Amino acid sequence: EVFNATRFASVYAWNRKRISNCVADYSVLYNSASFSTFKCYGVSPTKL
Amino acid sequence: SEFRVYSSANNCTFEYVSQPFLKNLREFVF
Ligand SMILES: *[C@@H]1O[C@H](CO)[C@@H](O)[C@H](O)[C@H]1NC(C)=O
Repeated sequence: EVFNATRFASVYAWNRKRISNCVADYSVLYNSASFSTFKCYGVSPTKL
Repeated sequence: SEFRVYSSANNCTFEYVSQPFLKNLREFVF
């Protein structure tokens, strides 16, 4: 519901969506080849 | 038959769903 949206907002008024009470599987999005760049700061993307 | 008191909720942070609670005596402890 976040990555697939009909229309994205302009950068002057960015959206701030709250995600809570759920299990976040980041392997599907990380393995997905559809992203052009995936830059993580702080911790490496595979231990999340 | 209509809704009340929980109007104009600026933003809400939690929702959970369970099966329903309620000659029958009903005791609860909070
Ligand atoms: C709603 O937004 C305010 C920002 O003014 C924030 O303080 C609050 O934690 C948010 N959530 C709820 C349930 O009010």
